[PDB]
Amino acid sequence: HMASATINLSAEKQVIRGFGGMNHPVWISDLTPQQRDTAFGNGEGQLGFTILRIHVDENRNNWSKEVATARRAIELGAIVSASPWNPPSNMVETFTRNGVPNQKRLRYDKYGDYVQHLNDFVAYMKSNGVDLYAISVQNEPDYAHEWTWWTPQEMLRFMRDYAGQINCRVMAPESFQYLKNMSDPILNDPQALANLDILGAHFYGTTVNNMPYPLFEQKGAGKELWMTEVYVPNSDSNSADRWPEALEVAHNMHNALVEGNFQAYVWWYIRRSYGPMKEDGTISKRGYMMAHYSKFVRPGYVRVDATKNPTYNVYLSACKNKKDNSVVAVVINKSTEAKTINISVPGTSIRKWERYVTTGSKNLRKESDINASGTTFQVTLEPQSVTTFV
Repeated sequence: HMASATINLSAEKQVIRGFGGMNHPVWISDLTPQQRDTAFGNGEGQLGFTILRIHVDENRNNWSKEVATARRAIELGAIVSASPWNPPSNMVETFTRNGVPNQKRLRYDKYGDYVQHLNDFVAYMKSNGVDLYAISVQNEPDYAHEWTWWTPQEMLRFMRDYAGQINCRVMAPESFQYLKNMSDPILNDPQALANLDILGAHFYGTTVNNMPYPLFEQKGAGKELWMTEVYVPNSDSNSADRWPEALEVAHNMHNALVEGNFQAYVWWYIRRSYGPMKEDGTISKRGYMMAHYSKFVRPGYVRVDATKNPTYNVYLSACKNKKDNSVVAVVINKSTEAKTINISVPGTSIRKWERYVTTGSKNLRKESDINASGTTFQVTLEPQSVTTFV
């Protein structure tokens, strides 16, 4: 009868870097002081985010707007990465792309000037107490109808010949859909690869079959792998509490971690009516989905091999804390029926798991402890739920 899963604590996969979202105090309102605490603290009623993404404004007169939120995030334990949408206008030119005129690209004679712009941003933020973890070449170079386009070859030239001059970790290429044609040239060129620090990708329309990346398994030693922007399954206004729709967020995170080996998962706007924090500053259902990972799977934990889909509609991931060999398992049950799983964790000394459960009617509710029979933990997952075992 009963479905089984095995967590193999000896089969280490990616080290987790963290989870978070975007602040954009030029396009929308900045996080307020209270919201910064809710986002980046890990106390009760807080999301436990450990990554803040910000934008690099084309107008340096806007850079000061980023500082208060970025400082507070770092103070609360987060790291900060920054992505540009456009270069300063004096470095851009127009061209026609696939018959559409007036599209923007970085002038070929301004690649060095663009390095200086990025370095100026890094230095400004450093002077203001914000030591950026990484800076990106371009947000969505391959979906730039409303910003600056880069072909795979333009991105390659920059990565190969210019990016080594950036005074920070370099992130690229942030394809809108993790399209490998944007990143393959970087990985296949030794100098471009040397100048890369973080392979960044977005997940808009990315299917599970497109989440593995064999070339990155081959060439990515010492590089980090970050999913730096998504919202799922939509950006509908006032959607963040929709249930069971919100389960798609947990499922997408599961997929990023287990199918994509991603070390970081970063939402779009943190505070938004379709985001993890609602406009009233409280956590949405979509936010609790994130929290099932972010509050528990802390930076430096390592994902381990575990049966990922032990029965239909059930999805399992597991990460280990190397300081004490404890484990955090996040288990999604999308079924309308309860599901009982026997989870084997050979070689663990752990004998008790605590658990926190979210459904349509409760958020991170602490439910009864699981007691192991030897190294096997039998669990029954409520319908349409997420459970974190710790």
